[PDB]
Amino acid sequence: MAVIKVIGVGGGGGNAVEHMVRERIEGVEFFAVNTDAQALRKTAVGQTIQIGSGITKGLGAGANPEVGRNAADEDREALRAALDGADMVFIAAGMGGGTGTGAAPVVAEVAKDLGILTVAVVTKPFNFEGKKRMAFAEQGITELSKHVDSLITIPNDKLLKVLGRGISLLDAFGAANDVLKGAVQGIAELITRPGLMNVDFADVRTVMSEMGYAMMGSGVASGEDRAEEAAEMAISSPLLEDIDLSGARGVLVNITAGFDLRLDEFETVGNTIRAFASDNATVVIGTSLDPDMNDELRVTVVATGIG
Amino acid sequence: SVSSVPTKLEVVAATPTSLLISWDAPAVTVSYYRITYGETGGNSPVQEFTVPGSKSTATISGLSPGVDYTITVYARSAYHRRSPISINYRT
Ligand SMILES: Nc1nc2c(ncn2[C@@H]2O[C@H](COP(=O)(O)OP(=O)(O)O)[C@@H](O)[C@H]2O)c(=O)[nH]1
Repeated sequence: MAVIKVIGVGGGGGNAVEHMVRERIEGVEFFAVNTDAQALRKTAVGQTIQIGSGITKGLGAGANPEVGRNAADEDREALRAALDGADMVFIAAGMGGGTGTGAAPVVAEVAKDLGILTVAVVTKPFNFEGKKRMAFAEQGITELSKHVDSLITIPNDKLLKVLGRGISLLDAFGAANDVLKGAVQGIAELITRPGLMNVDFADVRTVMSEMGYAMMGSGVASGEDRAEEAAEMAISSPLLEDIDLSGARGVLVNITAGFDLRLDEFETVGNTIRAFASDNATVVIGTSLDPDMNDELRVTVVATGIG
Repeated sequence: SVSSVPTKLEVVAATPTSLLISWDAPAVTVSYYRITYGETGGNSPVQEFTVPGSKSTATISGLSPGVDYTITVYARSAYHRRSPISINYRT
């Protein structure tokens, strides 16, 4: 009965959501939001929303965060009616662009005023993307912060540590689809595919509402040490590198396994987490169930209220 | 273009009872591979094992000659949840 919506804001936001739509996230609703009307039909999302029938002529706000923000501020009604009835919204945007940097904080402000739990998941641009683009994405993230419960930042420069040599631009870019997707799929699935130690929506609102800056990390592992090792990969993740795990106001943990999860594996994940987090922090550890999983484990960690 | 990881998969050495499969090098670091194989259309539970993520080959031994088989390789990476690739083989 919970309603989860994911909003791909911008050109690269709609890229990631198109990939979440193709790869399927279970029990959520996907929307695509952009100024570029051309690429807003050349996507099989199913819910298309162009911001600015007028303020833009169906063209694209190229590297344009000024009228990208204005383009959004011109149909704050088109946004509101697609939002209505949501318990939770995911705003997935490529930061440092034009249309995505200005609309995402507007999109987030509407959902916040409708009382929707607003999580923004956004990507800091690369190196080869340059310094005008990256400093763009700082002004978006600080404008986004003033209108979200939780803001997960993933800096794309972290991906070049796991991206091999000779990978193309397209490679470096579907890779950033996946970190956005994982950040949405590892949160939503506590709600949509809950396991036998469940995290309901209220537990989620608590770790994540009015909390601000957030960061996340994931691990997989199989065999006899899958729990110790997946946890170590998640606490050690580079996407989480910049953060004193101990300094977050909250930690949300999602153990994704499939039935054969041992009582003392849950032990292991829990105590590892409890050691690297503050004894006062809102610590929420539960599982999601994937029956198609056997002898392998996945752990997802999101550290909230890091700011 | 191709959504899965690994994106390519072929048998590269093929006796009648054992196979050396091979797949492409991933753009993104794989932790380990899940490798499953069964007779195409079977009620027996598929067999599966893991090879380190550094590998791009796998030996499936103990096969029945002239028997039709479906092989599946999952790449497990902490960076994605990408979908597997699959192929079919006889002998
Ligand atoms: N994951 C992903 N990121 C993208 C994509 N396109 C662009 N980005 C990132 O977003 C930034 C701006 O691109 P874009 O989102 O298209 O600009 P905008 O849509 O006008 O806001 C770039 O620095 C890229 O790093 C995409 O298709 N997928």
